[PDB]
Amino acid sequence: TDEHLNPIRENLGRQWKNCARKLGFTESQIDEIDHDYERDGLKEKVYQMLQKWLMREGTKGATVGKLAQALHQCCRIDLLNHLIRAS
Amino acid sequence: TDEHLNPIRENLGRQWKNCARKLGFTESQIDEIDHDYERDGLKEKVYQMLQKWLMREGTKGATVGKLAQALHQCCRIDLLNHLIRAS
Amino acid sequence: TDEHLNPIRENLGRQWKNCARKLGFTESQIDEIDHDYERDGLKEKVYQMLQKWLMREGTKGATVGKLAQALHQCCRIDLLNHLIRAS
Amino acid sequence: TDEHLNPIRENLGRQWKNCARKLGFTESQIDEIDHDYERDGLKEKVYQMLQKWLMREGTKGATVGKLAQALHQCCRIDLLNHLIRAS
Amino acid sequence: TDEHLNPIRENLGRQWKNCARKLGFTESQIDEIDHDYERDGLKEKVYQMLQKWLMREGTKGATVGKLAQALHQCCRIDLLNHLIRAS
Amino acid sequence: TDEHLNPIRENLGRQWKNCARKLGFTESQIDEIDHDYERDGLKEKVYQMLQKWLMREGTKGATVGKLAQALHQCCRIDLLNHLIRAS
Amino acid sequence: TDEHLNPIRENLGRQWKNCARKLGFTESQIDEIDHDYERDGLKEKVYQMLQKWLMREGTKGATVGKLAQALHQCCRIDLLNHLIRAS
Amino acid sequence: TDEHLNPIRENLGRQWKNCARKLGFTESQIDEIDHDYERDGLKEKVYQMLQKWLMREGTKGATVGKLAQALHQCCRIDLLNHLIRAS
Amino acid sequence: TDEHLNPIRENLGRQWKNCARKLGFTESQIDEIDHDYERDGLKEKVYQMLQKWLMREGTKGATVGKLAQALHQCCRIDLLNHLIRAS
Amino acid sequence: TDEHLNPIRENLGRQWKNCARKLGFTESQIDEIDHDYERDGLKEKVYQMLQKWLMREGTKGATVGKLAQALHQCCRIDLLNHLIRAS
Amino acid sequence: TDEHLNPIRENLGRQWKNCARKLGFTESQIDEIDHDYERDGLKEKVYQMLQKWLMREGTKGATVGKLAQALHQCCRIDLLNHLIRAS
Amino acid sequence: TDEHLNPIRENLGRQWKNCARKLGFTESQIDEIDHDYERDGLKEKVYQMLQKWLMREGTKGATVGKLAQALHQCCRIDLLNHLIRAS
Amino acid sequence: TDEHLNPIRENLGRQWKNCARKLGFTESQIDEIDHDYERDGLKEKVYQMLQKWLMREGTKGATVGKLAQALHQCCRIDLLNHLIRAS
Amino acid sequence: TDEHLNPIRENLGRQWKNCARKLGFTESQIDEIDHDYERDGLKEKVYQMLQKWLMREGTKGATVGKLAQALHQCCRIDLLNHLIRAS
Amino acid sequence: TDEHLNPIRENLGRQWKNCARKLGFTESQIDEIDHDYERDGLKEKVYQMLQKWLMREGTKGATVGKLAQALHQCCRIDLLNHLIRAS
Amino acid sequence: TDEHLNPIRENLGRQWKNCARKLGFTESQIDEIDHDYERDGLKEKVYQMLQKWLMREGTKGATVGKLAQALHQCCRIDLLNHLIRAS
Amino acid sequence: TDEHLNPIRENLGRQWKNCARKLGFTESQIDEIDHDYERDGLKEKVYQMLQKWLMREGTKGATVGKLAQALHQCCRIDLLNHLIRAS
Amino acid sequence: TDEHLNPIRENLGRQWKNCARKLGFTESQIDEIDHDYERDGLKEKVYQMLQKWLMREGTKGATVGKLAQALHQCCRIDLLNHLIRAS
Amino acid sequence: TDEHLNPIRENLGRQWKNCARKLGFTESQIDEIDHDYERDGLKEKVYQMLQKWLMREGTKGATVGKLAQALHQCCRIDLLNHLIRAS
Amino acid sequence: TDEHLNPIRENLGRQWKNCARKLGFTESQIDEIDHDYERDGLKEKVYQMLQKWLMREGTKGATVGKLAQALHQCCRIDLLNHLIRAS
Amino acid sequence: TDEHLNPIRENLGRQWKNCARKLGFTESQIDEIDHDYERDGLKEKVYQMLQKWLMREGTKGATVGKLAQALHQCCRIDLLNHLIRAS
Amino acid sequence: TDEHLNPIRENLGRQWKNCARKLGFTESQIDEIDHDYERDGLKEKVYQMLQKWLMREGTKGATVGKLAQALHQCCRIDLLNHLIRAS
Amino acid sequence: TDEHLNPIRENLGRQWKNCARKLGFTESQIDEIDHDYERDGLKEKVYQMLQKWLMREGTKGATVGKLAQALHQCCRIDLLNHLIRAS
Repeated sequence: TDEHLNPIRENLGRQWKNCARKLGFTESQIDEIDHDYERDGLKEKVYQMLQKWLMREGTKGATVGKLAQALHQCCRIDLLNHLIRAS
Repeated sequence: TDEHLNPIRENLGRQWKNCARKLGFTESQIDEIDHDYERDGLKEKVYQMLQKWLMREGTKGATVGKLAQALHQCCRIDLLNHLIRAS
Repeated sequence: TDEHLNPIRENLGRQWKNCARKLGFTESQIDEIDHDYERDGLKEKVYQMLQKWLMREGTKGATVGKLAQALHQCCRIDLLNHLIRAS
Repeated sequence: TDEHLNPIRENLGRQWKNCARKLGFTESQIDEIDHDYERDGLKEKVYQMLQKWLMREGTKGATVGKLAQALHQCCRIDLLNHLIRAS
Repeated sequence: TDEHLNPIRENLGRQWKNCARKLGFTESQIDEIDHDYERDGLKEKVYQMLQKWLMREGTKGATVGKLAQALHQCCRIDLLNHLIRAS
Repeated sequence: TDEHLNPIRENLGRQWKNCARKLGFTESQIDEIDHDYERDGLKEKVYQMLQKWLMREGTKGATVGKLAQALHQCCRIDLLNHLIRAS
Repeated sequence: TDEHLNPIRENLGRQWKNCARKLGFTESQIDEIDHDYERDGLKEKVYQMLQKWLMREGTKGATVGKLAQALHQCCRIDLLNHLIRAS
Repeated sequence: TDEHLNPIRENLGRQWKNCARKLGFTESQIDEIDHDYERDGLKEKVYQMLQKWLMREGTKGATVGKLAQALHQCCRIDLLNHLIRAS
Repeated sequence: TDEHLNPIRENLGRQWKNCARKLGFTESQIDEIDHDYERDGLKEKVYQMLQKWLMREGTKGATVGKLAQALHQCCRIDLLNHLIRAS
Repeated sequence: TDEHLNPIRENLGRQWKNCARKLGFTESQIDEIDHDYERDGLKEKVYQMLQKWLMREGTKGATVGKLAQALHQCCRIDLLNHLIRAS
Repeated sequence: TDEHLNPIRENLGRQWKNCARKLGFTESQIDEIDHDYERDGLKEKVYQMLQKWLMREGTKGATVGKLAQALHQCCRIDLLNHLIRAS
Repeated sequence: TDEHLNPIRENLGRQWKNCARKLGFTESQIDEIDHDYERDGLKEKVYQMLQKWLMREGTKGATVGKLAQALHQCCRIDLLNHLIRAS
Repeated sequence: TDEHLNPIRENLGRQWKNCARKLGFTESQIDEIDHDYERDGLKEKVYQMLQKWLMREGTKGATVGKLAQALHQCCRIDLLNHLIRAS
Repeated sequence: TDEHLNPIRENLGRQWKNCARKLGFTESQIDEIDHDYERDGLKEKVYQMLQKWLMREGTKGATVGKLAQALHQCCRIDLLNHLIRAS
Repeated sequence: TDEHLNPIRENLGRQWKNCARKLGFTESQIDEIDHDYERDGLKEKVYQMLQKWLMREGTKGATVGKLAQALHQCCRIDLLNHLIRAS
Repeated sequence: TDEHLNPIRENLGRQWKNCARKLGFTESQIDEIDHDYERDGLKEKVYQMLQKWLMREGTKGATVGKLAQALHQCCRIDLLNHLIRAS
Repeated sequence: TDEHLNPIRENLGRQWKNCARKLGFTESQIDEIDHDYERDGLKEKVYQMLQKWLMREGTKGATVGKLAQALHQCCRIDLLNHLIRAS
Repeated sequence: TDEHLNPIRENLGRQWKNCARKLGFTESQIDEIDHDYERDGLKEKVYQMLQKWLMREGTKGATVGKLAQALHQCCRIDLLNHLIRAS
Repeated sequence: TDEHLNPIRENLGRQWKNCARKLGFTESQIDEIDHDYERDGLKEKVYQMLQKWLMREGTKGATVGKLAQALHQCCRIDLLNHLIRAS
Repeated sequence: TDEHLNPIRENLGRQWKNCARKLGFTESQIDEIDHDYERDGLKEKVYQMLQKWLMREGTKGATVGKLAQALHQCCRIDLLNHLIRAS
Repeated sequence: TDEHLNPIRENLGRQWKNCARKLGFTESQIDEIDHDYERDGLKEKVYQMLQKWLMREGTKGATVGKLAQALHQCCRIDLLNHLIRAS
Repeated sequence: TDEHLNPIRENLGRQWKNCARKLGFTESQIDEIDHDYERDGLKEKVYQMLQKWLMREGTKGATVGKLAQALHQCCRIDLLNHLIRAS
Repeated sequence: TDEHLNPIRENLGRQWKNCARKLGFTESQIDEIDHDYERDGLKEKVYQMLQKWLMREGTKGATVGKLAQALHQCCRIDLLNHLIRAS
């Protein structure tokens, strides 16, 4: 949902390549995200990384469990931990 | 049907060339879609790509299975996954 | 018959030159259809293309098999595939 | 009426294919409108799209409700929303 | 009657070939109407198409029901729908 | 008069359908003008549109005020504005 | 109004994708705006984003409150805050 | 005059949509200019934009003052500033 | 002469509207050439533009000097420069 | 004389209606020429237009000056300019 | 002969005006062919162009050499090249 | 032959201008192909480019060697290399 | 104002991250400023930090008091203390 | 003049954003220059910045004094100081 | 084949310019690929680089040996080494 | 000649705007080349820039000396230096 | 919270590597913090060490107890002891 | 594999230049890794060093033996020694 | 002022930590000065200590009295005593 | 030649700015190379620096002597010394 | 000149911050030089410091006297003393 | 393990060079440890000496026996003797 | 060679400044090596000193004799004496 993903889009930041690697993105896909949205900035790169993960996983794969696991390996567990448990 | 294809037409977007390649379009056909409907925009290009796939496949080939496979290879499984399973 | 040809006349559209070429029309015949019925529109051009194919082939050549083959090469198999098999 | 349709004819513009699709036009009919009135311009194409919708629907179908629904799906609700409610 | 047919004669226009085809005219009859009254214009062609339909059908066939059906298939239902129901 | 109408006939051009619609021509009348004088060109179509407006309005309706209003709605006010006020 | 929207069109700039996302645009619509008006520049993209928001919302939705909320979430509150309160 | 408008036609260029918006063109009119003269190029689009402004304004509105104001808001004041004051 | 005009007819091309404007054609005359000979193509439009210039100017005006000046302003000086000086 | 009128009869062509209008023919007279000699072709229509001008003007009105003026307004000055001055 | 001219009549097509110009037809003669046989179509126009060339040239001028030269300048050398050399 | 040219017509695509330039087409001829068949699309432009090359070269020039050389310079050697050598 | 902010933009320097943190910027926003304007340098990063603070706060929040407090916590009170009190 | 501006265009470089800010460009205008001409490089961005300054200022504002002041504030006084005083 | 080239298209990425240089592309060709497909992204650029290599080399040059050599010099031997030997 | 210009057309590339500026193209002409041939790519833009320079200069201006000077100022002297002196 | 962590960020200082080791940072993570933020200084390194600890631990691990234990082992108990107990 | 390389990517750290030198990277390649991924940090540099080693060596060279030898010379044998033998 | 602070910057030396402590610097700030400017030397550390004192105190706190008191407690009264009283 | 320049392109590295300065590049040209090819990396910057030197010098200036002198001043004499003398 | 500044650029070294301070650089400008060119090294920082001094001072301020004074205060008088007086 | 090495890291102290020599460190490695971590202190030097011993020895060499022998020769047997036997 | 230089790189150590001075490095070059590679350590400084000596001397100067002389003056003759004579 939009509320379940807005904090991740807004507060992920410079570690988007690591998060993408933990989310199953190949190096070529990270290169495409880095290249296509260079003109729009880092916020666009993070948004498009999350969006392309959603498109790739559909509704069956875009689960909270897999996102939580990916963020835990990425060490960015603050995002989902705050968003879901605090709210 | 119209309900089975409206979300794909409306939400496919910038990846229409990749989806067309996964749907069996030759490079010349993609060039024709890109050239003929440049004056109408990206929405028209996506609509005409889906429409020409339907004309090419008839009713025997325009099956949900082949569209699902093509979207899975295109990595745009969110479209059909949301449309069919969520609704 | 009229029922076997009305959907093709009504839903063929902008690809009438390609369909005519796959139906055995020479370039001069396509020029004559394009020139004579410019004042009546695209619907008249498509109708006259089908009608002139019928006159040229008689009843021995105006078969479902040859029309199906011509539409398959034209990639407009949706027309006959829907009309004959769906109905 | 003429006053209920003049703003739609004058201010619809480049989205006439989408509006026609939401109004029930088949792809062949859109091709005929695009082909026949290419020599007169976009204004003629929009005018003829609205006019052919009126002819197809008669007086029983050319209702404000169906036009409003079609414009809402087309996302061009500004036309009818301004014309009817503002005036 | 004259009042039941004057609006159709006056407001039918460029779609007279399609209306004639839906009214049962063979292609040769449409050719004769197009050829004989080329010197008088489109209004004469439309008038003679309606008149020849009346002569062919007599009083037993020149019914409102068949004309309404033919106009509905021709998509020109505005003519009879306005004339009969509005007045 | 001839001097009050020659610049309009000579310099109206491609917008003759819009001007005819603003002058009270029905769609069928525009179709007849477009069809009858296709063999003579656009200049003949414009001349016959103005001439048929004059015949329809007589001398009581063929006034400068109504022509000025029709040209203003058509956005072709340059014609009459230059002709009458400049000369 | 034109005065209520000119400063937003002129001074929004590189954050148009974020503003569009906060205004309810789907990713496909942002792709269409980015693709269609690439030949005209960033100013055209911003203008068309605002214009398409106006068309989508009509007069009932194109309110100052919703635009203010969208700009506040986009963090571009300077636009409307200066325009409305300063003037 | 021709000398007062030739430099504007020749040297306006890619900013023709902005200049048209500052000259009072609605979005639909800009769409018609962009669509009709796509086959002739940008020079034709600029020429037709200026020409349609002249037709719309007549001789009473096609004044140097309004053109100067429109160019000043468009930020293309070099055109008229050079043409009129330098020569 | 035929030899003095064949290279201009054969090699003028897409810039025929600009050349016609530099040759003294009004916008209505260019509209008539564009409309009448749409069915024959661009070669016919260029041929008829040159031919109508010859008819308008007679033998007293159809001079090499005026054609050279018109081509120089049109920037198509290659035509006459090659034809006359090279041969 | 026959030599002073043969080139005009032979080389006037498709602009005979415009030349007739510039020669003082009413619209009804042009209709009669167009209708009576439809079976003989365009050459007969042009010949009869010139002949009826001669009959109407007698020998006092069938002067070179008035024909030259009429051709100049018709823009077909090539005819008389070549015939009289070149020979 | 009939065999030496049937392929040219059948396969010449839309370039009949250019071929007529290369065959020595004046513009008025092309206008007469275009006007007289508009009711019969393009095939009749091409047939009558060839026939009138034969009548004009007699048997002394209707030679293979001049027809070959005219087709070579017209760029339609496929007609005679195939007909004479292939057969 | 048809089999020797169908793959080139079907799979040439966006590089048709370059292929035409390598095939000896002047810029005006490319402009005519681009302008005349804009209403039919890119497939028609490619088909007409090949067809006009065939007409220009006859049977003596439409050789495999010259087409192979032209495709080699155009860098589209895949077309003929696959068609002739693979089959 | 420009004079109230130019010294801060020009003389803030290496402590821009600390100043941004004291101004309410999240870590992701600082990452975006650091990433987007790496190609332009430190001056651009400082300018964009101040500019984005202004956009975020509007005119109601971009007060001297809050900027003074933020600079005092950042320990860069020399900037505003010199600018406002000295001048 | 071209000589008074070529050294500034050629030797301004990476400080074009600062120079544009000192020349009166708003942040949105700098964003448009940065976005539109990203595909052409830094030289194009600098050229278009100077060109748009010239268009905005006309001939009355594009003075040496204002450019010198803007370069002095930008600290790029070497450009104009060398160009004007050294030469 | 498609299976022999899909991994290279999908996993080549940011080093496409180096791979193109090792594949024999001139700098202008790399510029054309970079410019034409900027609107579609890096994936399209890589796909079109491989496709244009295939067109340039035909079936005689598009060999596994030359691709392997080019990838070895490019240092991207993982692509072909994994694809061919692992599978 | 074709051999004197083919290497320049093939190997000029991304610097076509700079070369056009050094060749005397106004900014509007560069805008027209960039806009008209966006659908065909960079190769078409370079080809049309050279072609329009040739048309503008005729045979008297399209000299090797002026092209060499323009390339020297553009810093692309490799093109002509290699082509003329090496061959 | 911000108040519970500001004194630790501001007053930790040169012992940040020891504190990071007591907080569970691997040597590679300390190397990344030391390397990435060398350009910003020691304050940035300390801030990013605390921030990355917060991201790693989420809200479940970023407890006062674990921070107190880590500071006690680091021997920097003054920070938290003063902050929490004194205030 | 991913499990055979994740500990090396995560725990290599500041000695990446030495490890790259022992892995066969030239000084220029180390410069490119250091320069390209300066904006992403040390983790990205280490990841890209390992990734580029994998691409360079393919599957035939990316063996455990060579990596073990390179780590032994680099003195970072803890990485592979722990990963492979401990697990 | 610069003259009131140059002798202190130049002649303070090894006692900069003591002077900073007497000037109100916390231990963390002294650590940051010692760490950040280790690469530039002791002169840079002293300069940055004085500069950061100036930034912290603004113009209201950077008084001669407080500096004199701080130097007196630091026992470095020679600096200010010589500078102010001797000069 | 390619063999005389490949080692310089491959092994020049981080000193490309110094080498460019010794090769006669102005600071603006180095800024353009640094800015345009930031998205492709250091290898692209070095390649484009060498390529632009070749374009600037042509074949008359791109001599081994000048490159050797430039590398000697740059202190990178290993490149050319190894390449030419060792091989 | 280049010879008057090369020894200063090459032999200034670690004291570039002190020299910049004596040359009138503010602390923010030194921060920008230190930050922007950290990726290129100390040589680039020294070169850019001298270059920015030249740009700031123009030709009127970039005098030998002021540079000599700045170096004398910086205590680096060896540079200019050797360069100018020894040579 | 961490518990088997924490007392050695915490209580080794000033004899770290002797312990490193007994642990197999070359003099250059001791110089690197002394130089790199001079800014962090003696604790960092001892920690990095132990850590680099662990990396060098892996898990096969980082045994208790070799550490005990090295400490016995170093005469610091109190560390391991207390840690292992006392606990 | 690599074997002739690895022991010198690995075992030179803290005396790298003295060795660089004996190898002909100016003080500025030693400052650049000390400054650029401070983030990587002493091993990187020694490696880059040797590497830059190799680049400066090429293959003609990077002789064993000069390195032996430089090491003898540096008093580090153990390096080369052991490496060359012992092995």
